[PDB]
Amino acid sequence: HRYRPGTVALREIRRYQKSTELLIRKLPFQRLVREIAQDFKTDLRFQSAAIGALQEASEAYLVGLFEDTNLCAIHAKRVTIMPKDIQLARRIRGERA
Amino acid sequence: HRYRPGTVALREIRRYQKSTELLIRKLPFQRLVREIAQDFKTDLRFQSAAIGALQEASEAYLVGLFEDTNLCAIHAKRVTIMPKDIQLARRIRGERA
Amino acid sequence: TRSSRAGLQFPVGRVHRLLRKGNYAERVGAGAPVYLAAVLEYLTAEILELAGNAARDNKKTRIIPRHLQLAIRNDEELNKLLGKVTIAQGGVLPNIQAVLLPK
Amino acid sequence: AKTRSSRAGLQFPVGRVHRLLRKGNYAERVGAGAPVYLAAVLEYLTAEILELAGNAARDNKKTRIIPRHLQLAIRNDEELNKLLGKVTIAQGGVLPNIQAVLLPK
Amino acid sequence: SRKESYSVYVYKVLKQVHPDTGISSKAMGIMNSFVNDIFERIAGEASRLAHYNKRSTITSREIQTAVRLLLPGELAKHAVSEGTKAVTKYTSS
Amino acid sequence: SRKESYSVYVYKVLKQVHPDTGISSKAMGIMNSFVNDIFERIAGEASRLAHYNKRSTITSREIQTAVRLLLPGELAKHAVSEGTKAVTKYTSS
Amino acid sequence: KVLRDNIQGITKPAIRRLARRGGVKRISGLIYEETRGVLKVFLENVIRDAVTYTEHAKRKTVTAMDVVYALKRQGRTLYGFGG
Amino acid sequence: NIQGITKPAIRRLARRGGVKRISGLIYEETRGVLKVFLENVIRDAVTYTEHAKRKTVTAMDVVYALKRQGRTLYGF
DNA sequence: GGCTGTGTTTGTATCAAGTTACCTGAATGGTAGGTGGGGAAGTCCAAATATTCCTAGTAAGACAATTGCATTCAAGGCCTGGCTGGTGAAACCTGTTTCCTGGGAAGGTAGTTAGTTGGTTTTCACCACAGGGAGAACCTGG
DNA sequence: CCAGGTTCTCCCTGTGGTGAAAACCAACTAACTACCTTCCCAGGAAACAGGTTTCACCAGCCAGGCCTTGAATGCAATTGTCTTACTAGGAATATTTGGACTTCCCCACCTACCATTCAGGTAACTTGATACAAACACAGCC
Ligand SMILES: [Mn+2]
Repeated sequence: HRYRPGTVALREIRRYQKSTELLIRKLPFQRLVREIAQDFKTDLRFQSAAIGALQEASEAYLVGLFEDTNLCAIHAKRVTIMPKDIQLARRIRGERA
Repeated sequence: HRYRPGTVALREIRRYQKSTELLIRKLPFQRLVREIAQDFKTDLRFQSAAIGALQEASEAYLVGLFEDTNLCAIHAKRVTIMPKDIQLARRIRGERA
Repeated sequence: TRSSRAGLQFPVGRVHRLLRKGNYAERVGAGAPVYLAAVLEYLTAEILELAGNAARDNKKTRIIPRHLQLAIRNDEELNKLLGKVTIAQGGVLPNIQAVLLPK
Repeated sequence: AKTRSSRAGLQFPVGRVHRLLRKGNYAERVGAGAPVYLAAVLEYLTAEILELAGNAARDNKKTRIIPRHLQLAIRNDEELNKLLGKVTIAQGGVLPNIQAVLLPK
Repeated sequence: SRKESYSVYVYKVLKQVHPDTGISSKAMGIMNSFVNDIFERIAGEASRLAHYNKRSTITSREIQTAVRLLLPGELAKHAVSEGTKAVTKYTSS
Repeated sequence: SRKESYSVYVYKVLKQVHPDTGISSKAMGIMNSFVNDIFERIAGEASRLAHYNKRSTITSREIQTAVRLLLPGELAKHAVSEGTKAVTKYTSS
Repeated sequence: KVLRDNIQGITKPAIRRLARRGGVKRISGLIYEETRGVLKVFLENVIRDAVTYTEHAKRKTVTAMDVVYALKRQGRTLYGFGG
Repeated sequence: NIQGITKPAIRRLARRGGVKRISGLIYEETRGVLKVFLENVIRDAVTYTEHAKRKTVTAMDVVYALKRQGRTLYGF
């Protein structure tokens, strides 16, 4: 059979709030970090724990951003986030001018 | 003859963005600050310039808060502001009382 | 021994050295580092108290950073002290907004 | 050249800055050209701000500079606003700015 | 070389407050960085308090005012009480 | 007593950049607090940079790295250029 | 002398003019009281800090530099009063 | 490259934040902001590593750069 | 088209810079000196690069059902202005309280040596929790 | 209410992370000494609260009214959900190579000190940018 849409989403919300593992795959993130790092200075090497620290910081930053985005979306009587919500949250925090 | 709703607000917006005097009367603000100062410690004296500095800072804080509240209210397809907007803006700022 | 003489646990001589070798003033008077060590002892005692309670409520006996995260983010005053703090392997509280849940 | 600013061709007092760096307990000791470099940095920043301040001042037909012009020159630029986004200028005011949907038709 | 930490003292405090609660290495590293963070905050604030009044000595009074500034209400009250008890216990000995 | 300020130097810089622009006292006080603020930021950051590498001397390199950290891009580039010119002009004399 | 009933010293046209400077057109009637509450919270987290400096140097008079240091600690730097 | 941030992966992050239903155009948005968040950190961290005249970014450089941002990280 | 506000010069008077003579104290200058910092070589630790493989996550394609969105209308809740009285504000005299300066005494605190005791390090047993698989049961669509 | 599907719990096996213990060694305390910021005491005076007056500008109140908000609704359409192929990351492992780190050794260089000096805070005299008042042109608004 089939589930109604939204039920297993709440199941997934409980599932991912319950556990505390990493969620972004490691090697694409590492290639992204090295690819950005090429432009500021060439010939750079990384301790792996530094790449882990960057992954932790990026994950926590995006999680807080999605929570505040969800609050903005619930304010306007909708249940689906939109890019103007992300822009609103980043404006009110004062990240982008 | 009577003005229409819409024009007088724009005139006041242009005036009070043009000029930079203060907007809160000095004596009730002074009574309020001296009241709250008495609430912590008895028998405290103020230089007048410190009271002026407090008035400048609190005016700046309230003006910035209303700007962010206006952005939040314009986001929700409305023109009137409501206290839900202030509460949401103070949550997104992070200063949650 | 200064820590026994004050009846404390944090090493007074180490904190006294670290106030010397940190360039904070000209001279450090005594009575300061014992006061500081007592403050740190009280804070660590508070956090380990709440962490042990949260660990016992999940049928475990060692402490993982999930326990520390749930211990900090439940108490109000430690949450206001540590709002700018990211803990590794931490996670969040189980939090559900109201209008999400169906009928 | 008697003074050290004359030896470097600057305007800020290098001896004063060196005195502050020694008696602000920022280190155990201070190198030679460090207050020179720092005085240069301060002079460039001060000139960069006062130039745009004077331009915004003469854009309203006034001769002196009052803090409203400093407010308008800081906020109308971009780099200074990224630098000074946590500062309230006394007697400041805001930019003349109205949102788009508020204007009637 | 030989790096300095606080883990043995954390063990002593833990066994004073709980008999049978273990602790992993990760939690120990977090608590070590936590202690270093709070000590850095309080030492910096005490330094600025000593510098503001043109004084050149850190005493217990500056740390008492710094702890009263940084920590919120109930924690500040209990911390001032604990530190006062510790100072009296050291001084009477 | 006798308080220390920077107003005469602000006059000199203003007359180098503009012949006929006056300035009130309030703007002078704002610029004085501004100079003290930036000097405090740079000195604190240079102190932490000297402390991080177990070094015990502030040189020009630490201030160059601090100015490269605090200021944004174009201002940092122009400031490093100005300071380098000033160091060379002082050293050759 | 006891002191009470001063939070209504901030009046409706004052908050009206403040919202007019921010660029707000239409205001509900329920903003006003609410705004007062926010202001009160703000003053606590200045004055509670400020007098502590005044309590540290053993004084009875809160100067201007103490307010400037309190605001500098809160994360809102103020210029134009020294410091 | 930048497409290594995978389309179902991002969903998981939004499911940790408690978001129930997501649009599509968030995806092309989300690769932007994250990229900007790296462009402030690494630019600082490299500036530490050139200061010590070394050629390898260690963990304490990332920790110091995050501390200057205000996003303080423990554990390391 | 009539009512209105913002802007364009004219002129004062005035209070707020600007200019100039003077008294201090912070800056400058040559010389020990020791000390912090640059260079040089090993070595050992530690990131980079090939390989394979196999598995678990990912890409894509259809399909409904649920949510976003434009419309429409009622009502209400907030803009507007006229007028009364009501309190802020400016000025001036008065007491008196706290701050700053100044001198003298002092207890506290760096500074050196000597003796020793607690703080690290390696290896060693073993128990709390991973894994799983099975049962049970609560949960959600039909 | 009924069928099935994911989730909670129980029990067995295994383990490697963790508490424990013996040996190593640099930090901690005690005792004595110089000396030095800091505590205490008294006064001059600047400033702060207090009060009063007279005015002058603005806050409250109440009625009119009309435009914003909000609930109900139909309709389009974008997104969750399920299934199938496929493809690239995780992990071990070996190779290798450049690089941080540490042991020693040599050289610039900042600090301290003291005699010399000039430029810079301070006060009195002088001019002038501008708020203010007031009349008139333009722009625009309904
Ligand atoms: Mn009271």
